[PDB]
Amino acid sequence: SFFTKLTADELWKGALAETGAGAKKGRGKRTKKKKRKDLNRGQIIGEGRYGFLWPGLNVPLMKNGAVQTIAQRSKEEQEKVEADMIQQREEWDRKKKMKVKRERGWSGNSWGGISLGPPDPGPCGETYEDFDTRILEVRNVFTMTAKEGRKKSIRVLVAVGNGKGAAGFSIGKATDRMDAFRKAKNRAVHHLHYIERYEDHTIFHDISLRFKRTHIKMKKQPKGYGLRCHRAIITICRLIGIKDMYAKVSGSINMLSLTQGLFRGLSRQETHQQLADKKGLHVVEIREECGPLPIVVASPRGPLRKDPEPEDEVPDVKLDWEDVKTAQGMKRSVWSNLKRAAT
Amino acid sequence: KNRAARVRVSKGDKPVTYEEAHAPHYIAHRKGWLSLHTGNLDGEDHAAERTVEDVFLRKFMWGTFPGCLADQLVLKRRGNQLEICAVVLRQLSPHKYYFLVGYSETLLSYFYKCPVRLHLQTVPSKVVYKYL
Amino acid sequence: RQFSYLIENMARDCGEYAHTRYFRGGMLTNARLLFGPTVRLPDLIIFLHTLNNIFEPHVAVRDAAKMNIPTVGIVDTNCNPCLITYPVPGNDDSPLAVHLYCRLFQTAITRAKEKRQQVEALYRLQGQK
Amino acid sequence: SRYSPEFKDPLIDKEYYRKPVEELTEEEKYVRELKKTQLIKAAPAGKTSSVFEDPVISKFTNMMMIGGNKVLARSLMIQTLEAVKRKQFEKYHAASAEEQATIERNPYTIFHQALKNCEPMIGLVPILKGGRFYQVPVPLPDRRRRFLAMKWMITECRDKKHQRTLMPEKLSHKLLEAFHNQGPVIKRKHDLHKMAEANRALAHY
Amino acid sequence: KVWYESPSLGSHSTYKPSKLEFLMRSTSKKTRKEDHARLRALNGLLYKALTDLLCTPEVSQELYDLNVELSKVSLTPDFSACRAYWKTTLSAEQNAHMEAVLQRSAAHMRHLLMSQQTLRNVPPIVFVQDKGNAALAELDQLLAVADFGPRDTTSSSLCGIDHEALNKQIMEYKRRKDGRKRAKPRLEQDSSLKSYLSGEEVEEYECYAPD
Amino acid sequence: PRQRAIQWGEDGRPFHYLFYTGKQSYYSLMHDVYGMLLNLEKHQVIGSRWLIKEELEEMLVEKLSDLDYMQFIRLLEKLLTSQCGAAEEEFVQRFRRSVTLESKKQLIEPVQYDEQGMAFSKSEGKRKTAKAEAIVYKHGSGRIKVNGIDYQLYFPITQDREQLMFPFHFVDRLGKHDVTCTVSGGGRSAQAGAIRLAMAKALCSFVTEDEVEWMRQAGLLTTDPRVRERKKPGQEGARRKFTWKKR
RNA sequence: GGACCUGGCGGUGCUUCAUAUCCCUCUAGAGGAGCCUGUUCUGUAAUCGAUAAACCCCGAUCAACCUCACCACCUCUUGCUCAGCCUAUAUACCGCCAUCUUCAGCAAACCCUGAUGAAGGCUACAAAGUAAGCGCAAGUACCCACGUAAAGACGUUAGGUCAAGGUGUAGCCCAUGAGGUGGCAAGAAAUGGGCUACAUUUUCUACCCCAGAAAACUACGAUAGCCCUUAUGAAACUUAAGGGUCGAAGGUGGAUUUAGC
Ligand SMILES: [K+]
Ligand SMILES: [K+]
Ligand SMILES: [K+]
Ligand SMILES: [K+]
Ligand SMILES: [K+]
Ligand SMILES: [K+]
Ligand SMILES: [Mg+2]
Ligand SMILES: [Mg+2]
Ligand SMILES: [Mg+2]
Ligand SMILES: [Mg+2]
Ligand SMILES: [Mg+2]
Ligand SMILES: [Mg+2]
Ligand SMILES: [Mg+2]
Ligand SMILES: [Mg+2]
Ligand SMILES: [Mg+2]
Ligand SMILES: [Mg+2]
Ligand SMILES: [Mg+2]
Ligand SMILES: [Mg+2]
Ligand SMILES: [Mg+2]
Ligand SMILES: [Mg+2]
Ligand SMILES: [Mg+2]
Ligand SMILES: [Mg+2]
Ligand SMILES: [Mg+2]
Ligand SMILES: [Mg+2]
Ligand SMILES: [Mg+2]
Ligand SMILES: [Mg+2]
Repeated sequence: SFFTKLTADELWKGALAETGAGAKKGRGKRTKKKKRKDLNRGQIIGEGRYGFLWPGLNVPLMKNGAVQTIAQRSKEEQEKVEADMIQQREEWDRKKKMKVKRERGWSGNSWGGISLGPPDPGPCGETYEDFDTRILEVRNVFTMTAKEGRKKSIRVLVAVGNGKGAAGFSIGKATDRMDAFRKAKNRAVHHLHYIERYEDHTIFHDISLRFKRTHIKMKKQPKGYGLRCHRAIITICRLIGIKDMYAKVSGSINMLSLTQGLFRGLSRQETHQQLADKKGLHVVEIREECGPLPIVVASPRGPLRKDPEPEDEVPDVKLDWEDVKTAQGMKRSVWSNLKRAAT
Repeated sequence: KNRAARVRVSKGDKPVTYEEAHAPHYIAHRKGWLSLHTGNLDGEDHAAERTVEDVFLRKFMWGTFPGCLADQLVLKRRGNQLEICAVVLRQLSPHKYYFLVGYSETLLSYFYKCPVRLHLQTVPSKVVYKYL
Repeated sequence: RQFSYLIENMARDCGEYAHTRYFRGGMLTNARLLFGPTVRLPDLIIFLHTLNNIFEPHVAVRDAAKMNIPTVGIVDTNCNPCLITYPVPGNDDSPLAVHLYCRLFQTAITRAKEKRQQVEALYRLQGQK
Repeated sequence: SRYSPEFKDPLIDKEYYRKPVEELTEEEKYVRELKKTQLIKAAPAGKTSSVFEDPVISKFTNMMMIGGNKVLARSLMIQTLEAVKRKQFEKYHAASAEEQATIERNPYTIFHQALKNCEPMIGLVPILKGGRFYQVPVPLPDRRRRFLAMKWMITECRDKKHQRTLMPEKLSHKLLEAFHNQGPVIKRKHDLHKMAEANRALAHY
Repeated sequence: KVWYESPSLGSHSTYKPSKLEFLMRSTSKKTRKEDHARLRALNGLLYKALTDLLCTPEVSQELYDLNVELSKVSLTPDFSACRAYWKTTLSAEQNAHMEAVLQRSAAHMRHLLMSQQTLRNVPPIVFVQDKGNAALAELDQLLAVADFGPRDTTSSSLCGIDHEALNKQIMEYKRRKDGRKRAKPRLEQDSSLKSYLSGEEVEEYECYAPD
Repeated sequence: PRQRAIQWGEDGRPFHYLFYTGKQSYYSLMHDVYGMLLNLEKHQVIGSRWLIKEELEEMLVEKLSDLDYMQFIRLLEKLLTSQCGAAEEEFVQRFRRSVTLESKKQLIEPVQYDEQGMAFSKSEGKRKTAKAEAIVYKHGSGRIKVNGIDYQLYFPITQDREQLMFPFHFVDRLGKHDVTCTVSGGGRSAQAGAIRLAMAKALCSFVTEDEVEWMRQAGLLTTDPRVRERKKPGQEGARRKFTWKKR
């Protein structure tokens, strides 16, 4: 019956079944999903199976200065049109099938390590093209609710940085994973730390700190050492601009504790100029590749002390057994100093 | 909960027209009727035939002007004249709108045996009353 | 509130701004939403009292630092000056103390505005000739 | 109600209006100037300013009305008042000059005194204690005392024990019985009071 | 602090129990955890104040002789009224004397309570009567006056089943005779990243009389 | 809708010194009122109401809370109790909106004259579906004609006659006026009520003003709005529901 | 396994509440009788769906044929249709709804607190919240500004409906489709709802309220049973109306329970 026919929108809303108890709680999963297709896309007004040529609708109205008359394509001429539409339909299906693959993160199914692009431009014509965003954690949080039972939300941790010392991180929360990405990355750009870098490649000194139960021990390293650190630290260090560092994470390996523990330690590092100003002495760098040449890296801006720094015969500094065990050749690990890809 | 002819609240990104935004209880209060004829007045006949004709004319024009209609049809009957007033978009070339007006008016005049006129009002885009 | 009226008049007289009322959450940290994307925030916030009525730090002290706004503040012996850029230890309760502060700031602000006009005017007259 | 809360109930009393101004107090003067600004409900069809109006009998008539049949309810009432008066005129003419002084012939005086002799001072309430029900005595408000007196009188006359006796003969006979502190309805009062005395121990609840 | 909580952030706030404060309050506002505490303890203070006035002869000689005992004293949260309860006496005759003196004393007592500047704003005290079952004595007042007049079906239900109906039912018949696994929600698998890592590819001038 | 103007210029400086409050118009008003109360100290109903919050929210062109409205009103009342002068009185009247009090006094029908010169009044009354029109003559013997019939023949029910008596009895005018009324619709009781209202309205032309106010306060001049309620679908009656089936 | 958070639950505390409303109070009912009607069960060769509140004179504002989707028998195969399917799945759905709702909350985008933990964000003499939009509200309909309607978001019960229609998925295609003829739908019982009663405030007649009779085995009481006529129809022991005959249970209904301001 002609009167029982419906519109395309009605037919797709029913067939897709996007509203319903199946889609409310994700009670139904979709390895095979009906996909909406626009069936009016490649259709031309006036074109039908019979192949009639209507002047002014599907063919030009005037030809050679005279009005065209009703005509019909030959059976052969119409087969070509039909075949051409099928090929054009498969070409469109293949153009959509040809989608550029995006690089993976720490693993194929992991979100961690994936770039989200620069933060969105602020309302007042503000732009952050110089900043890159990296995901550090994507979690599904399940909230028990008074009336709706277990609901599913997304908590995202992302870090931003420009590669020149300015970096920050923020948590994002939303029901949708892509809204959480927007919240986290946009908020992080307003909570940027500045991290001082020695020679724009490493930290100024060894940093060992604890944040809650996460211990992070970082070592200053020379050029060419690379980033031999927890994969999350590697991600953050590329955003800050540190190229050479060793780091070891102990205790709880909690991503959030690690991120803010890492940023707390890197933001409280004393530069060489601050050391010279604090002690009013020269800072002299001795490099074995340069032999005994003394390289003054920092000199005090104020007066220069005349009294040498007291030489305590034995320092009362606390040592790490892991560092000492390594220097004494008593550290045996099959996993240490393994060959890995450039980081 | 009532469902009939109610566009449901969403995230604020769904544009609805004036007609779509008003549930049935607003008919004759905030929105008028899309067809005007005498068949539903007291003491008048042939309401069934006018109703079937209206259902056909709405489907006919939907498929005759595919993707061009920007709102529901307004059907007016005076005597034996049938006036179809449609708000359409400005995407199709004017030649195609004149062809379909001549084609539709003639075909409908012979189908229902009455003088039929089609009045097209073009808009650059669908007129948005609110974003639900 | 003993000095709300006095402070609001001092601000109007010097050509500046006063907020002596309940401070709503986000006036500074969410100003673009509350006022508009083109809203200009204060370049200097002067606290004549750094505590709210429940004897806690005024929320604007924390929020001023968040927005990188320098703060001047009278800090009594029960106040916290850590986040105040230019703290001024002094009595904030006595009417004589508060009145003095308003005269000094009002006078300092008014003198600087007249100095700015004098210099500009001189710089223009000399420029033409 | 189709009356907005602004509508005040009508006061139907001729005397209240003819009262001179001088007799009025400053409080009563304010109420009178106030009502001139208030909305007044239309007087119900039941009550009028007639000098023969009796609110108690009008209430007893409504408690006897079945299915909105006021005509029949009013007819039964007036037939009862005539039956009481005729029974007393017969008792009056047959009595001696000395006894005649003690015989009441007004049916309104008998009707009111008959009901007042049936009003229960104290009543009982069913209370629940430890999964077990025990009645508790309580004082009765004035509205409840007058209601129970009417309901017991109307209930007794509707009892099936009376066989083929018309209501005006049943009710008239019960009113004159109660008028003399005799009858089943008076016993119901006495028994209600008697049951209260037994349950005095449970009055702490 | 103790198990009794005293961590309130606004612990320095000045408690203001007055009738005007109730009107100038957010309707959304609901009583906080330690907000009842001040009410529970302020009502107890009123009990202390009233009890001393009763036992001291200086306040009133009539009141002192009565030796009234307060059963309960609970102020209202509205700040409009105060509820005070005194224990009734056996003799209804004595009850009338106590209530009469207390009714007239209350007015002066309120002023005496204003002498305590800490509780200067005292709402009018409502000297309710309770603890003596005043109704029970009230009932006896009517009981003596009252006129008493001249003084002189199936055991199946007990069984718990309708044995009769079932017996008929069988007799009528005789007349004719003759689980699944549920996956952990956290482990539910998603394909959003695969669609992301596969790729997301959803992918002017105007003229009169154009050509 | 009225649009708030820009609150700052090109340099970005707000125009009003209370801009950063977010309620500059409201707090500028409180600031002006608080200042006036101070100056007074240094120096020393029926027809009007306070404007509502929705009217204050338009004078200020801002959004206000309910407590914001109260605090402003509490401050104005505190200004009336003081010895406010003329300058302090024009200001308060800006926030006093006159409350129009409707007259409850009954409108009196005109007194007409017939061909024979007898004065009479005419009115109408409605009760339920009954509609009555009554002609009350200034002088008469107490005759009442209902559709040409003697009232006791038209109204054999004594309660319907008591309703006709009520208007005349209440004003002590039994046996002083002749009435000829016509009534249609409704039942016997509804028709008697409509005639009662029609006669009372017409009778008001022949009584003193004080008597007309006494009839009003007795409910004799008010049209009874109590009419039958519609039945609703899904229930037995206008209010009664279908039996809630045993569970 | 420790600590904490949420939800659920508590024969969990306290305070304030419910307005035809949880209890008592007020009025008329149901629960007993007969009948009408639905359901269950049983029965039958002989549909289906609804089926605690939120099913049960419900889809039906309606089944003698038809309707019809059921059973039995017979018949047709490009088939009324560029076929068809009342076949499965309402736990794929659109559409249209129930329910809380006789609710007042939901909520995008931001902001802030908790060390940037799950989480939380109110104080008016105010202490971090601002909030578009939706709902309530307002407005409109009916006889008012009252009342009654209507409206009533998000969400809850994978609630109801594939048999309104449409439709995803799977299935049938000489049959799970189409047509014809006849037939089923009863009551051993149970139960829900309703009707009429048990009478004297009644019964019959006149009248539409000033009447006369009736009034316990010839009273009250069947709208049931049986018989006859009529109406509708092609078809009527069947459906409806009327008449005749018949004159039964019922004597105001335990626990319990419904409605009304
Ligand atoms: K809990
Ligand atoms: K019953
Ligand atoms: K559904
Ligand atoms: K369907
Ligand atoms: K299907
Ligand atoms: K029933
Ligand atoms: Mg893989
Ligand atoms: Mg509904
Ligand atoms: Mg101080
Ligand atoms: Mg009814
Ligand atoms: Mg029954
Ligand atoms: Mg079923
Ligand atoms: Mg089902
Ligand atoms: Mg159910
Ligand atoms: Mg058949
Ligand atoms: Mg059939
Ligand atoms: Mg079939
Ligand atoms: Mg469902
Ligand atoms: Mg209304
Ligand atoms: Mg409704
Ligand atoms: Mg509404
Ligand atoms: Mg289901
Ligand atoms: Mg078949
Ligand atoms: Mg019969
Ligand atoms: Mg026939
Ligand atoms: Mg008989």
